Amino acid sequence: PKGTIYLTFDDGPVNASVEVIKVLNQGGVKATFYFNAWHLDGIGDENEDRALEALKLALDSGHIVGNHSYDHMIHNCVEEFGPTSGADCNATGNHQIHSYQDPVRDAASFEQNLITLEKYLPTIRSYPNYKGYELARLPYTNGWRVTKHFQADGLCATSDNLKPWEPGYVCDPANPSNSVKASIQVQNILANQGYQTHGWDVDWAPENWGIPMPANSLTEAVPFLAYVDKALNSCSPTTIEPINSKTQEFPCGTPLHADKVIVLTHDFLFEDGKRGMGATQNLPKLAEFIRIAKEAGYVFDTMDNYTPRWSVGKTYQAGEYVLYQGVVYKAVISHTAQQDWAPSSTSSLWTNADPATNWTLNVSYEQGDIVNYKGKRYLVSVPHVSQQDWTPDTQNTLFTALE
Amino acid sequence: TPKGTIYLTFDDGPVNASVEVIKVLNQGGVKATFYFNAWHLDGIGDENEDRALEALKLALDSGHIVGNHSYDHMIHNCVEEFGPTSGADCNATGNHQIHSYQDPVRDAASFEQNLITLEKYLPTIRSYPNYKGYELARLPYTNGWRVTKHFQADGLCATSDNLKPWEPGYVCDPANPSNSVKASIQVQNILANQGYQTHGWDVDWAPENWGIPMPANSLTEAVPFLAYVDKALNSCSPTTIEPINSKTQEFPCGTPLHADKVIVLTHDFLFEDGKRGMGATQNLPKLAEFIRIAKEAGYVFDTMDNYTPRWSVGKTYQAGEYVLYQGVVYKAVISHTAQQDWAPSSTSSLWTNADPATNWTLNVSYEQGDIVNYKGKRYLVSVPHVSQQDWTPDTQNTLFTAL
Ligand SMILES: CC(=O)N[C@@H]1[C@@H](O)[C@H](O)[C@@H](CO)O[C@@H]1O
Ligand SMILES: CC(=O)N[C@@H]1[C@@H](O)[C@H](O)[C@@H](CO)O[C@@H]1O
Ligand code: NA
Ligand code: NA
Repeated sequence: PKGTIYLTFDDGPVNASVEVIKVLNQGGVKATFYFNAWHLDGIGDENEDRALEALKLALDSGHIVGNHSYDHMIHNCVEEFGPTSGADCNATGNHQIHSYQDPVRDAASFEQNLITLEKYLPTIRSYPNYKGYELARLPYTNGWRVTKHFQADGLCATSDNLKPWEPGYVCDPANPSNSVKASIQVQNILANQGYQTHGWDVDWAPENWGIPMPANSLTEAVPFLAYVDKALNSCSPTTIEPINSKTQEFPCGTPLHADKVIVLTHDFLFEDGKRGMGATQNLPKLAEFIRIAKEAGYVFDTMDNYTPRWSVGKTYQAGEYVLYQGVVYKAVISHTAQQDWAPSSTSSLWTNADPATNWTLNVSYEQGDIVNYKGKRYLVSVPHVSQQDWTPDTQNTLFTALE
Repeated sequence: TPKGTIYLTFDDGPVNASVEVIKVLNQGGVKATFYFNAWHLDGIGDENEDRALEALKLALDSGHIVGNHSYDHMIHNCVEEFGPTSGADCNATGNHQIHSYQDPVRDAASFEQNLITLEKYLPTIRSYPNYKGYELARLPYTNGWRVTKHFQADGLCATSDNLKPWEPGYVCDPANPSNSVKASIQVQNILANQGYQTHGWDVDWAPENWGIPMPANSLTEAVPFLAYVDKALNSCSPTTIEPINSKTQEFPCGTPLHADKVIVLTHDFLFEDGKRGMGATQNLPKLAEFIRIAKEAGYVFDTMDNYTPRWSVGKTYQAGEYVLYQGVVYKAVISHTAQQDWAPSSTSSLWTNADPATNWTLNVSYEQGDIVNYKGKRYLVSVPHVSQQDWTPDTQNTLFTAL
């Protein structure tokens, strides 16, 4: 394959999701849906009476479900959150303003999302493709928590002052908005709960938002495939437009990102409704894109595999990353994986490389890392692999407590 | 070798009384397990609880294990509508044990809300290895157990649909339990599928007389309570315990994991000078003395994270022995000595997953008649076997029979 494409759909489950899923199924591909469960409560200001049906269909069809937060941070778009808050924020269009405030409350939205999903579909944890507690993506934000050495934020994703299209819009990555700072904290809080978060390389969106029925201008399949070709191995998270979609410090050439393109789009762009005739005009674009992308040599995969699963029989080079039972690991020495030699907290063959900050066992800590342990912060003074006896509060030759 | 292992477990914190309890534990040189209800942090649990957050921090900093007792102790099922006054309202009626469990999905959800609230008031809590809020739980009112695949049992008269156990005409039929009890059984199962273990108790350190105006005063004295512990050692107390609503009728008497162990249940608020009596003045000395004389008698104290012994390299295990590893229960396949690189996992040849859960899972030894959930459907295990990736219930209609 010349590459791997990860189709990722945000903001479902809504009525529009149903036909999208069927197009994916007809195309013989799996995708990842980052869901907001407020649609299940009927307060997300979309056609969403089939929300539960859509959730069931995505899961029964084998697509991966991940976590986009319960309400898409709309509680930060309004004064008091309630059943009309989606409509109100849609009225004002202030989604990108003050999007993140209290990072603790905002992170908690991701856990509430789990509660609501498991309320409406009590059997959801019986699905191996339910990944709501492992894979997340922040609203508005092209941010990444993939490995210890693959993390980067969307430094101008959201704003404190005014929406980005306007004269005088200021974006300083070195001194980001309050909303962006808070969102960075949200990322860290999720990573410490074991989440990975992923941004995107290309955004399948209206070419022109100013025309009537803007959804109709979704990029046609042929030129969209052109965008994907251009993104392939080109660190497009740094070059993408608009500015609020950029990942300024994305680690270009990082090994896990090679030969891969993550596509972001939205289920709601594919319905005939308030944004245009998205079903009529866009379902065929999705279908054709899948076909021509395969013709060109691409294969489609899902985000649970973006970090490849540890696999018995495969030989690994030192430095390579795998995902095993939800945890990221990096090979310590080159070897061939065998049944009893899986990654773990005690394996000599692997170290834990989750994108987290809480002190953890079997991590290869580097000079300058800061970890949290029993409510305090510690600076790593000497590189080493962590172990049970070497806790930060008892190893002053390895850690120094910060103020 | 020690006479046995005692597990001190305190329920219904964190409250003011918890602080001095913790200090006594520390002076006694022991660790305990606190099953907390986080509503006290919100100041609506109708206790003296302005120091709730102080008590939580102290418990964790002191190395005690924090487990999950649900957010509101199911008080939402004691009143028509849950709110800031419900704790008080339920204490007025004394109907805690009636209709205690109703909608098991909502009730289970209270355990996850508990995590949100704990991680709200103490945002650093996940940096404590002794925070086990997402791994260890205990149901309100209920001597019920989800420990391993072959160590689970319910409190079949723990809660009632009408009368309380002491009221005339009250009937307990374990063979046809109350609707409240049936709901609680489903709650146990939901939690198990989220990776929780739940544990009941062997002895309950409580008023010897609830009919006086200061019942806390009659808490069993240290010496006779130690006599209760001796009595409970290896004698299947959960079956013989009184009152009837504290029984675990089908507890697996003699099960190896319970050998030479006694779990003590008590409550932080029994050690308070307050509405229940002079608990701090009279009972803190009882606790302190108990610890001292128990140790003198040859007992050692441990916590519930070790009740199922943690896997440790260099230790020898026998076929059928259980360990806990990274929060997951495993059962040894053959006699062997644990090595660094050979840890229990989903692919190990030396171990099988033996979590007390019902969702289909890799590397589990399934018995005939087991019922597993998979992608929203239920399946009877028709052919006992050890599960593997290629033998999913939806593709294996000889091993499994759809229900
Ligand atoms: C112009 C447009 O389609 N905006 C939508 C908004 O309506 C929606 O509530 C939000 C969360 O789903 O996503 C986007 O910001
Ligand atoms: C008699 C007594 O102390 N009952 C308490 C009740 O007051 C409390 O609200 C509940 C939850 O903490 O636990 C017990 O049922
Ligand atoms: Na993870
Ligand atoms: Na567990």
